[PDB]
Amino acid sequence: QWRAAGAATVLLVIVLLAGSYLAVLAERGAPGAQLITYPRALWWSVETATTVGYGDLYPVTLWGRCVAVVVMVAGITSFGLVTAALATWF
Amino acid sequence: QWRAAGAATVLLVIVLLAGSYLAVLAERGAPGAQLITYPRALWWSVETATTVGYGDLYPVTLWGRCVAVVVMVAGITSFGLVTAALATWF
Amino acid sequence: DILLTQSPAILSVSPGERVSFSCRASQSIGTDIHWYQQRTNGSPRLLIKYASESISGIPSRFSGSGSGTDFTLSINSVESEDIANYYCQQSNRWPFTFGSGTKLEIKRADAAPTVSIFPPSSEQLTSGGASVVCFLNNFYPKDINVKWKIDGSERQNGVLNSWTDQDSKDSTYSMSSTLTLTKDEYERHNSYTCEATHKTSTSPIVKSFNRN
Amino acid sequence: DILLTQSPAILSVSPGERVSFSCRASQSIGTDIHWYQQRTNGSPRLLIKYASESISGIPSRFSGSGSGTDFTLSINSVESEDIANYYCQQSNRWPFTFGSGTKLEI
Amino acid sequence: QVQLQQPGAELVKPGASVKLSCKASGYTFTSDWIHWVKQRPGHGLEWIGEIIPSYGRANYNEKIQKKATLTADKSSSTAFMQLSSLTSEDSAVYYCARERGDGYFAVWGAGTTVTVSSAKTTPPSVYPLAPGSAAQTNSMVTLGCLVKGYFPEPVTVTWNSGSLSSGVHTFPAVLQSDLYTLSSSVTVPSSSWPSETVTCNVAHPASSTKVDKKIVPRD
Amino acid sequence: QVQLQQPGAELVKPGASVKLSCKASGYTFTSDWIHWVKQRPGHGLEWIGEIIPSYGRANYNEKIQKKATLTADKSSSTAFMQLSSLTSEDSAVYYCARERGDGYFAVWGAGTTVTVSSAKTTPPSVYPLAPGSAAQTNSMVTLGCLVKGYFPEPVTVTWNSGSLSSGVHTFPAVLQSDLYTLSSSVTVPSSSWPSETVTCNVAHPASSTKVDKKIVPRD
Ligand SMILES: [K+]
Repeated sequence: QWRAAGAATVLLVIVLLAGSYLAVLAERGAPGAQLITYPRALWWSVETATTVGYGDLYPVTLWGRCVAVVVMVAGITSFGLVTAALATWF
Repeated sequence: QWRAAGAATVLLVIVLLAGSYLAVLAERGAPGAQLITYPRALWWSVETATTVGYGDLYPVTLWGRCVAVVVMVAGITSFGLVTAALATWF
Repeated sequence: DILLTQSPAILSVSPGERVSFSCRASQSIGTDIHWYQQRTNGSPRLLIKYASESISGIPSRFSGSGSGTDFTLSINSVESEDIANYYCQQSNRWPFTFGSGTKLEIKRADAAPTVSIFPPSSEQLTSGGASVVCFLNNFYPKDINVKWKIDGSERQNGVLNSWTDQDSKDSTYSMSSTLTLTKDEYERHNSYTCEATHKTSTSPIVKSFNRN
Repeated sequence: DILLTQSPAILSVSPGERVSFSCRASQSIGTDIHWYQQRTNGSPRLLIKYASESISGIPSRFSGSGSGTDFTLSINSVESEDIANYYCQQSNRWPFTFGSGTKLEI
Repeated sequence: QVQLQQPGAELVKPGASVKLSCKASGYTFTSDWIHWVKQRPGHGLEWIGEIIPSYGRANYNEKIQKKATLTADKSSSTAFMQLSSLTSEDSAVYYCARERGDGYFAVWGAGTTVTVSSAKTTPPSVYPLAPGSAAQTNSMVTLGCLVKGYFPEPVTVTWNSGSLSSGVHTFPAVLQSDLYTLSSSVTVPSSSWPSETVTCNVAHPASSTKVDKKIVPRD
Repeated sequence: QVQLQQPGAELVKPGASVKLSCKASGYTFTSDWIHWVKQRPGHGLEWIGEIIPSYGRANYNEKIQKKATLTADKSSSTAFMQLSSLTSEDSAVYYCARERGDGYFAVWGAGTTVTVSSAKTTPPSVYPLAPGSAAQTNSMVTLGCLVKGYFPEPVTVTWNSGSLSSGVHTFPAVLQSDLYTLSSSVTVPSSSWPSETVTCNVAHPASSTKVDKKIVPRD
C-alpha cells in the first residue's frame, strides 16, 4: 500500500511546485493580483491542494485559475489516494 | 474498527493542541499577524484541520504555515480514517 | 502596527456623575481591546478585558462597550478613588499596543488650605542645616500661591515648592514649600512666616514662628 | 495600483541624531515594503527588505518598522555617508511601485 | 500574595548596562508570556518586548530602538531584561507583567525605577516635623518629616509601618544639585498625640536603607 | 564581482530607437526576473517592465506609454530592452535589476544614460589645473582638471586610476550650445606634490574615449 500512496505523494509535490511557478507566471501582469512572488505562491498552492484556501491569496487571471483547478484536483486526488491506502493498510 | 478510528482521533487532538501552541509561538513577532493568542489559535487549527478555514484567521509566517500544513494533513488523514472505519463498520 | 487614539487626554467630571473615556483603533480589532487603571505612582491594573468582560475585584461602577474601532470605558458615579490615568491596550494584531492615556479629574467644592509651618529640626541644625517647611493642605482649586517673609521681609531665595496631583481620598490638592538656609543664615533672623493666598479667602492665611 | 507616499521630501537632521523616513501605502500591503538607498550618481541599493528584515553589508544603524499602510526606515546616528535619496517599493500587488523619494540632509 | 517581584531601583552610568529582574509566584503555565513596559515620568506606557519562558523565545518592539535582551530561568521562575548602553533617555520605570497568552496583562510588577546618571547614590536624611511651641492646636494636628539629600529616586514613606494611612500626603521630590528632597505629612486627632507614638518609616531602595524617626513634641 | 553590466551611454535622435542591454553573472535561477527602471534627472525611480528569461514572458507598466519591448537570451545571460521612437521625454538613466521572484531588487545595474538629441558625439578636452606661480601653498594643495566640449553625458573622472579618492570633487556639468563642461578637483598634501605623480583619468563612454593627463607644476 506504500506504492499507491507514495506515487500520489510524488505527483502532489510536483504539482505544488509547478503550480507555484505557473501561478506567479500567470498572475503577474494582472493589476491588483497578489499571487505574484514564489514563496507565498507555494503557500497558496498547498492551502488550495488541501482545499483549505483561507482566501488570503487566490488567482484573478484565467491561466492562474486554470493552474488552480489542476492544483485542487491533484490535491483532492492525492490526499484521497493516500487516505484510501492508509485506511486499507489498517 | 474502533481502533483504526480511535487512534487517529488521538493524534488529531494532539496535533490540534500542539498546533495551536506552535502557531502562537510562530506568529508572534510577525507585524500584523492575528494568530497570536491561544484560544483563537485553537479555533484556527480546528477550522483548518477540518479544512473549512473561513479565513478569519490564518498564519503569515513560514513556521506558522509549516504548522498549518501539518495540521491540515493530520486533519484530512484523521477525518478520512474515521470516515473509512465508520463506513466499513456499517 | 495598530494605533490607539485616546481623546480627550483629560476628563473633568462632577462627583457621582457618569464619565466615558473613548479609545479609537486605526483599524477594526473586533473586541480585542483591554482597559487598565493606573493611579499616581501605582502600577497598571486590569479594569475590563475584551472590551466588556468584567474582572473580579473591580467595582460594578466600571463597564466597557464597543467593537471594531470605537471603544468606551464607563464609570457610573465617579469618586475620589477613581482619579487616575486610564489606558486601552489591544491584542488583535501583533505587537500589542497602548493608548496615549486619559487622566480623569474630579471637580469638587472649593476648599480652603490648611497651612502649617514647621521649624527646622535640631538633628538637622546639628549638621549646619536649616529647613523651614510649610504645608498648604487639602485645598481646591489647585491654584494657590505661597509667600515667605523673614522678620517681616519677603524671601524668594532657597524656596522650593512641590505640588501633589489630585488626591484620590478627597479630590483635593496639596503643596509643600521649603525654605532652606544654613544654620548661620537661620541663626540671624527672628521670625519666619508663610502666607497662603487662595481663591477661598481674599485675605491670605499665615503661619509664623520665632526662633527663640 | 498601489501608491507610495513619501513625505516629507527632505529631512534635515543633526549629525549623530536619529532620523525617520515614512512611507504610506494607499492600501494595506502587510509588510511587502522594501527600502533602497541611492547616493548622488549611484544606483539604488537595497537597505531593508520586507519592512524589517536586515541585509548583509548594511550598517546596523539602519532599521525598519511597520505593517499595513504605514512604514518607517530608521537611522541611528546619521552621518555624512548617509546623505542620499531614500525610496520605498512594494511587492504586495502587481505591478510593483515606488515612493516619490526622500532626500536626507545633514 | 504578590505575584511579580521587581527591584525598586537601579542606578546606571551613561553607556553602562543593567540587567533587571522579575521573579514570579502563584500559578504558572507553559502558555505564560512575561512582558516589559517602559514608562517615562509624565508619559504613558510603552511595550518593549515579550518572552515565553516555557520555550525561551522573545520578540521586541520594532518601532523603538532595541536596547534590551530578554531571558528567563525556568527553575527560579525569574525573567531577566538586559538593557545595554543607556542614556538619559532610557531612565524611567519598567514594569514586567504576566500574560496568560490571552492578550491582556492580568497582573503587573511594582516596577523598577531606573536612573541613568553619573551622580552617586546617597541615602536620605530624615528630620522630624513637630508644631512650633506656640502652635495652638485644634480637633486635629499635623506632623510630618523631611527627607532630603538622597539620590536617585525613589523612596517610600509610610507611617507607623503602614498602620497609619488615613491623612497622609507625600509631596513629589524636587531635584537640586544632584540631590532629591521630599516631605510627607500625617494628620491625626490632637488627643491621640503624643500619647500614641507616631513614626515615619522611610525607605530608599537604591541604598538598601530604611529608617524610622519618631515624631515627638519639641522640648 | 559586478553582477549586471550596462552600457554607460547611448545617444539617439528623435524618432529613432535604441536596444539597451544588461548582461548577468553570478548565481542564476529559473525564478529570476529582470526589471527595468527609468529615472529622469532630478526625479525618482519609475518601473518600466519586467521579464522572466527562463520562460521569456514580460509585463509592462500600464500607467506610462509603452515605448519598450523586453527580450532575453538565455545562453549569454543578457536581457534586452528595445526603446522605440524616442523624444526628449525618453532621455534619462535606465537601470536593470535582478529580482529573485521574492519582490525586492537585490542588485542593480550601473544604468545607461540615454540622451535623445539631434547633436553629435564629441569627446571631451582635458586640460590641467596647477596653481598659479605665485600661489603660496600650505599644509595641503589643490590641483584639478577641466573637461569641456563633450556631448552627451556622462563622463567619469578618477584620480590615479582610482587610487586617489580622498579629497575629490567632481562638479556637475553645465550645458552650453550643445556641449558639456565640468571640472573635478583633488587635494593632497603640499609635500606629496609634485614628487608623487598625480593624474586624472577621464572617461567618456559615448565616444569610447578615456584619457589621462598628468598634473605637474607650471613651468
Ligand atoms: K475556505
